[PDB]
Amino acid sequence: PGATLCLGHHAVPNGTLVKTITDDQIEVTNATELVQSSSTGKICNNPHRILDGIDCTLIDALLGDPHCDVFQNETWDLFVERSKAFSNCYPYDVPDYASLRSLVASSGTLEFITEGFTWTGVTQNGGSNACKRGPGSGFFSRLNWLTKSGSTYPVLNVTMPNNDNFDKLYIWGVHHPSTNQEQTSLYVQASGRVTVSTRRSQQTIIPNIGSRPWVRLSSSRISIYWTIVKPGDVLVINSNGNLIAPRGYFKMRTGKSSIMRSDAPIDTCISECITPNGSIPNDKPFQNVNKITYGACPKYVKQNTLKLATGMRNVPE
Amino acid sequence: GLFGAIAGFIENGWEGMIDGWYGFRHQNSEGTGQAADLKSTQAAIDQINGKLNRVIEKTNEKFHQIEKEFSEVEGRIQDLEKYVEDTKIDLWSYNAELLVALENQHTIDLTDSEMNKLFEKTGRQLRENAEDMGNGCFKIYHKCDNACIESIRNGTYDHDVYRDEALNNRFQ
Ligand SMILES: *[C@@H]1O[C@H](CO)[C@@H](O[C@@H]2O[C@H](CO)[C@@H](O[C@@H]3O[C@H](CO)[C@@H](O)[C@H](O)[C@@H]3O)[C@H](O)[C@H]2NC(C)=O)[C@H](O)[C@H]1NC(C)=O
Ligand SMILES: *[C@@H]1O[C@H](CO)[C@@H](O[C@@H]2O[C@H](CO)[C@@H](O)[C@H](O)[C@H]2NC(C)=O)[C@H](O)[C@H]1NC(C)=O
Ligand SMILES: *[C@@H]1O[C@H](CO)[C@@H](O)[C@H](O)[C@H]1NC(C)=O
Ligand SMILES: *[C@@H]1O[C@H](CO)[C@@H](O)[C@H](O)[C@H]1NC(C)=O
Repeated sequence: PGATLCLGHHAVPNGTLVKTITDDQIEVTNATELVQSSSTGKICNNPHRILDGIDCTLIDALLGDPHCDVFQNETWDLFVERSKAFSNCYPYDVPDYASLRSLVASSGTLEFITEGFTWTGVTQNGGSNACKRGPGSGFFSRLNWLTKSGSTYPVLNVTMPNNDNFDKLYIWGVHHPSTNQEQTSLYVQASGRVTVSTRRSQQTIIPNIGSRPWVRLSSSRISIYWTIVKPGDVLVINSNGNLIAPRGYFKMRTGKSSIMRSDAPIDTCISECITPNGSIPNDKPFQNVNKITYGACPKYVKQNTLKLATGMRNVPE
Repeated sequence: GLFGAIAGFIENGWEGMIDGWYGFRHQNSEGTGQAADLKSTQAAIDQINGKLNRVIEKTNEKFHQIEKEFSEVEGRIQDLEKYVEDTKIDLWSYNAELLVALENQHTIDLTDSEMNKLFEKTGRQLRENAEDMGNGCFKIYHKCDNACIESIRNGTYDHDVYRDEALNNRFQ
């Protein structure tokens, strides 16, 4: 006599909860997770060139602390500083440490070109038991500690032109002796002075004599400065004492290089996105692993989970 | 949802239907049977895949950035670095929260819409040979063997063939 045709929709025993505009929990048939919340704990060695600092900070590799000599002329996409890193050379500070670290990290290279500086009337290649290199006394490989010859330290006055088509980074310093005896004993003059200049800029540093805390055999210190010299410009260095001279320049690049603090081991896998906790996949648009990231990464968010519905409302019996 | 099919005039879903998202159950002289509708199922799936793929489009690659953790107290510049990153994270967290809420609201409404569209399409095939019982079932007022049911499900059912037979059963 007749028939019935009933329209319906599917359902599942195993529903998932999601949020909407109106409900902060509602059951749907399926959903996918948009927040990456885990890592394997390892930094993947591809596709980015990872350089492990091991015992060395980037600055210590730049200056050339002897236990960091293996980093000479190194390059990286991502330099990794470890929390166990230590200095083992002459004790120093860098006014605006953070900026030098940043600019070097971002350049992505420690390529060093030695230049033929002439230091007339002074003794070169000074060293210290604070900075052992092999068994005997030594110094930062990229710096040249100048002291008196015989019984005089004349006014040094040298020039180095940039005739190349790239920017040159010069790292140099000033020695701050701990006593007046030390000052006169090394530089003759009672008070030193270092003036480094280009056409565009000038820096003049006066050393300060006094005791600082004893660190690796010394109450004295070196302060590190830097100067960038552009194509067609010139470097001039003028000092009557306390100059820690450059041996040359670092080559500057622009690119995608950076630096990260992490204790995660480097391992063999492929991942575009790196965090201090390890590499993470980037198939999801958000992540809750770390606000610090490098590479093609999901965006950091506070939520540890956000579910996108990939099915209808689940309505069982 | 906005259409009142799912969790509305259709009391519940069918855990039984494993071959698709929407479909038909019938009873005739020859017994019972169940079959998924492919077009409705596929239209929902395509729409959901579309939004899924828009949401997961990789669009963020950053290299050298600001520092975000600090070992020393410094004051003003550091306060600003932290505030910049904290501001950014709160805005992205908000974006992510709203995105899923909007998307999920829409996913519920579009799947409800597809249920309702299949129901209205089926009612339009049946013309005056059936009536809406009010619960997502059509009472068909004629002999409808498994060839007849299959013809409704596959879009060929010709209502004229049975109109006389069914008009009679409806008004008697
Ligand atoms: C210490 O070293 C600097 C750098 O070598 C010396 O600067 C030079 O000073 C001379 C003057 O004695 C400048 O000479 C002038 O050169 C221009 C060329 O454009 C010429 O047209 C002028 O007639 C004049 O001769 C020279 O340009 C300048 N060098 C640079 C690179 O700027 C400085 O004199 C030295 N000072 C001492 C006290 O030894
Ligand atoms: C990634 O590493 C950081 C620590 O380096 C972890 O963040 C810490 O998490 C706990 C809370 O669970 C807090 O006590 C710390 O203060 C957090 N640190 C910071 C800087 O926010 C984080 O849990 C790690 N994440 C994963 C997935 O391993
Ligand atoms: C549902 O989502 C999960 C992951 O979120 C996926 O692995 C699974 O294959 C999906 N199942 C269906 C039936 O779509
Ligand atoms: C570093 O690079 C330059 C050439 O760019 C080379 O002359 C120099 O000897 C290199 N030094 C080391 C220690 O490899």
